[PDB]
Amino acid sequence: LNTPVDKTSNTLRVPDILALVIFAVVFLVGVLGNALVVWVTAFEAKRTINAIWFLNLAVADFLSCLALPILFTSIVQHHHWPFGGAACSILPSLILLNMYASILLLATISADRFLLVFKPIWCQNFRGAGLAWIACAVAWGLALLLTIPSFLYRVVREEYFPPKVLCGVDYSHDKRRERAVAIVRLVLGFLWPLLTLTICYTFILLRTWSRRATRSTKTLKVVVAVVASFFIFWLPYQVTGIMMSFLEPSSPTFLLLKKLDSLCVSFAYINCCINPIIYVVAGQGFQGRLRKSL
Amino acid sequence: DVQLVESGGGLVQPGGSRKLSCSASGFAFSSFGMHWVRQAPEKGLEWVAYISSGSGTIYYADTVKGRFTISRDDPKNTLFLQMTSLRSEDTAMYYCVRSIYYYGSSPFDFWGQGTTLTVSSGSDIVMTQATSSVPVTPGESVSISCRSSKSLLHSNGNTYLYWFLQRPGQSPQLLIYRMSNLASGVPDRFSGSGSGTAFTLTISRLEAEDVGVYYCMQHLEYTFGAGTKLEL
Amino acid sequence: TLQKKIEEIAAKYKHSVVKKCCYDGACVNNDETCEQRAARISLGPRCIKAFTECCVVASQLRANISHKDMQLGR
Amino acid sequence: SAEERAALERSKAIEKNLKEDGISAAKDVKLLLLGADNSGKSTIVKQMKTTGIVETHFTFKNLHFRLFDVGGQRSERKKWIHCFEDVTAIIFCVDLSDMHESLMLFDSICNNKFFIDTSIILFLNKKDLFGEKIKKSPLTICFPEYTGPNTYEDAAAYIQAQFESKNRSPNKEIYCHMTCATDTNNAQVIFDAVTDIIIANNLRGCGLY
Amino acid sequence: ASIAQARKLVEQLKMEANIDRIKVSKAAADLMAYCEAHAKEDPLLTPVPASENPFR
Amino acid sequence: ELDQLRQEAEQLKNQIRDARKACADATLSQITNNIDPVGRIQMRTRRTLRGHLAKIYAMHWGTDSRLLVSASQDGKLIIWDSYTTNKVHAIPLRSSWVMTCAYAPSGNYVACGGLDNICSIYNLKTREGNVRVSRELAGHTGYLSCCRFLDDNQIVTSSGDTTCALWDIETGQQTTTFTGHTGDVMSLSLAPDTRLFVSGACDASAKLWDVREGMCRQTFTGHESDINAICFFPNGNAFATGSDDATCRLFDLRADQELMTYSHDNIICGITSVSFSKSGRLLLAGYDDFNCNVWDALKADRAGVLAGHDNRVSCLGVTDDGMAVATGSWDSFLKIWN
Repeated sequence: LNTPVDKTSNTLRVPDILALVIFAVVFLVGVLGNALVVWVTAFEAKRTINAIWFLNLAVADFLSCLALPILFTSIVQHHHWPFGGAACSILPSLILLNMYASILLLATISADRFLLVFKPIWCQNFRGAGLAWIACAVAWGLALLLTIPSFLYRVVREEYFPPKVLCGVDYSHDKRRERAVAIVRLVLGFLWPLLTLTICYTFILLRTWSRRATRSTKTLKVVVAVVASFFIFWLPYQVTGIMMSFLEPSSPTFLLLKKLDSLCVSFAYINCCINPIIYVVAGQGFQGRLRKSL
Repeated sequence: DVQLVESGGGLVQPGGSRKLSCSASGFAFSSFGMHWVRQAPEKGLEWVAYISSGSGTIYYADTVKGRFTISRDDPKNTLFLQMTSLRSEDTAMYYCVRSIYYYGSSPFDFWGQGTTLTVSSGSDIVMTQATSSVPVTPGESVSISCRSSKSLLHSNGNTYLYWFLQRPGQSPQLLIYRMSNLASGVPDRFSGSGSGTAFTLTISRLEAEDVGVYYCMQHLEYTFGAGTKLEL
Repeated sequence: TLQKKIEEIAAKYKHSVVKKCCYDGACVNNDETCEQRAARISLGPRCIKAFTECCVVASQLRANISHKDMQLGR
Repeated sequence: SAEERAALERSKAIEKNLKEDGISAAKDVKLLLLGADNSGKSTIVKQMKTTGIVETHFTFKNLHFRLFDVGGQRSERKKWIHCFEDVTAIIFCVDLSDMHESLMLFDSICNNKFFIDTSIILFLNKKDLFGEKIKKSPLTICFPEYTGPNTYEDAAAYIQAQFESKNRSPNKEIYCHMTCATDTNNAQVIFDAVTDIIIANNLRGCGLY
Repeated sequence: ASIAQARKLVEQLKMEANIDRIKVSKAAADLMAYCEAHAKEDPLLTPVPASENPFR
Repeated sequence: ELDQLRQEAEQLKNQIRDARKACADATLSQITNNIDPVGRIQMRTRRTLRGHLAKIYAMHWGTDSRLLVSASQDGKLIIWDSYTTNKVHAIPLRSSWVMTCAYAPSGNYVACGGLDNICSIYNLKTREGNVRVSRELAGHTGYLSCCRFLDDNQIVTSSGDTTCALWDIETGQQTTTFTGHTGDVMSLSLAPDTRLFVSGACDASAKLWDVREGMCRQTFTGHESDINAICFFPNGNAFATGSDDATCRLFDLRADQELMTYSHDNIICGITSVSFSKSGRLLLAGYDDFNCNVWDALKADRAGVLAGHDNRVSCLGVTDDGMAVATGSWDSFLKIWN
């Protein structure tokens, strides 16, 4: 007798399916990939400074990827959240911790490359495991500071008709606080990283291709591989975030966004997919190690 | 010319505190552990403290834990024992000692001169000797023995026992380490052997220079035996 | 509020069909103006009235609750 | 374990000291000062202000050079040149008072499999007497193949081309320089080539190569 | 004069000529008999017992 | 005239070649058909001594078959307790270019040298507690390629000036200087009896020098190119040589000629060092191609491969107890195998 026809109802259809399959792709690559990168950067490396950054990036991406069963189920379970209110206050916070750790690690890798190509003599005073670890720790600290708003304002609410219970946010229940959250999240999580990558790699190319024998064309190929993919994948997620935070809680615009947000997230995760691949393929010194792993 | 020398003794009122100091020279202090072993004015030796190489590890005697603390300052080639809340049992001559731990090394290879700390009236490895004295004659062969509460033969094959000789008014000296190996200077007249918990040292063609007290020691777990006094 | 108000309003109806009709029509989903969506629901006039009233109050509740359903990735 | 825990502790102190020495030795930059006899090898280091190797070293604004003169001791080069693989650059230098054994030495070093990807700095030393030489005699006596004039620029460019043409691989670079014993310029060019080289190697470590 | 070192080579070659030569069969016998005699004391040339291995 | 005595030299060389052929009634390669192989060797790294950070060039076991010495480009001569992997000492070298290790038969002394022409000797057992220079054995004109102790007081050196020497460590003068290679000497090996030692040079000529009378008792010239490794067979009558000819050969001091060639068609890679197992049955040689091979000296087939290095397997030694072989490498990790 439970024909759901009243008002509106649907099966697992809607482009949510495309978001789901994008998550599937990123999960397959990230259970692979980042796993390989962490294995090599730890076992065959970590005595070498330039493996510290890639270890941290790979582990952050790896944890973000192991977060995908949660998001995938939250999709296919129509956002039902079984776990308690503290779980709603914590897990959906540590997930953003891992994601913004990835982003800030890309930013600091870019700044490290910038110092390695603009302060080369002085890196043989700076460069050493200590400062690399300090920078990675600061990246994680920034990721926690950008997670805190979910570490405070998360709440659980209910429908009461089925057992349907879901996890969301109550920004003082009825007041303008969401804007500060979304604004600082946009800036520090996507734009400041985007500027860091673009500025530093543009400077790298404009000094890498000055003298001969550094004009290898691979610096430009890899700089493009990083910046283009970063922009392409993170821009939808971030613009949708700021928009859904500012835009009113209803009307066709916000409804359309509630239809597209899942894809926006599944599309941002393509950066977690590509972050290991780019350095697996470009860092061709790894090839022997990678083949020897099996 | 190795030197282990200590200063800071004398009289201290019971319940007080005093800092014994060890000021070494003639060797790479930083490479060595140090123990501030002590001896009662009419009795046997006793362990006190342990400062490791580079001050990375430390232990104390149960009869002094917390009360007595040791500190090493490598750039000055010095080790310290800070003793607090002195008891009558703390009266003793304190010997700084030397040790190095690596394959084939000889711990306790050198010993200090001794500082007389005196105060007025106010789950362990014990070592025992079957004899407190034995009459000996020059040119004869003397066979010392001692027995400890547990087997000192570790898994790695070493039996961790050491043999010391003390002459009157003289610093103690190492003869044998790990029960088979002669020290770098002990004459070949002396030679140790043993097994299980029964442990011996043999001195053949005893010269007058070999008269004294033959304290044995364990080193498997971080003490001295009672020692037998050979009589000329 | 919502659960008690919806239960009490549904209690007004003396058939299992109307009970279902409100209890499921109450769905607080954000499809716009269910009063127009009623044109697309096949039911008796009694259920249509029940659906419209039940849904209008449920939509008022969903509007005033002011809870934002962030989808766990943000 | 028995008190051999102390043995492991001293082992850990020794290993930590080895690492602390390593991360203090890799800061210095390694250079091999190959070249023919009396080419000026000693001169460049002297302006920097013996039967076997000599490994003079110096610093130049926050970079410390280990500058090995392996050529003072004579034996089959294939038995001791291979030690210096992983040196950042060869400081090959040439004297033009001659001489083709220097050309042959360069044709060996710049082609050597142990220096295939190792840059080379070629100091054409004592240009002053090279100008005197061509002023007093035709260059043909040194190079029968030469058809250019005996004017300084053309002859110098010709001999420079002769040397750099012996390169068999495009990846390396030959930073040829006509020092003429100019004070402190040779050190500057060594530094600039080395800065390029270590930017290259930093960039190659990052996976950008 | 340069002839001296050639004379030295001649003398050295004559000294080697005066050296004794056993037949190679005897040397081969020496080596193979040595191997068959000492195999038991070479746990590389013959497989080590697992528990006796010092690096076990 | 020079032509007459050169003709005499040619005649003498022809005559000794003829006599050497006359001694060649057989060769082990054709006698060995009567015996079976040892089967496949598959030794695996029971330890790895991962302390070095730049190209271990040489290593040598102590007499107790448990300690090591290892010289590397790093500038450290760190000596190992093989069992526990502990760096029991780490001697800061004078020069990083050391190609030679020697660990004295008593264990008291270690010596090291290389492109500096000097065989520096380190006293380990100082009462002062740290390893220290006993002697700077200066006096060679070329680089040093190998060192071996006869006893704590006299050491034998091989150098690139085509001379070996035997020193008095107590005064630092060569009690005997050995000359008569045309090339330069790459390797050296005292006999077990300590009475005679062989050396090999890049002129492909290996020879046995008696230490008391410095005369070469036999010159061996089977190789096509530079001898790079030397080691005595455990019985002290035969010795084997490795060369940049990408092959090794076995020589006998009483038959005064070659017996086996250790070559396979696919190994175009030079030989960096050689050593024998305790029974002499197994000849272990480190190749340039990132691995060592272990080969039945009596059969010359590759009994097994001990690959597992990131670079050249630059040095190799076998314990006196015959229970381990070390293989240093330019990867700086000293594998210990059994």
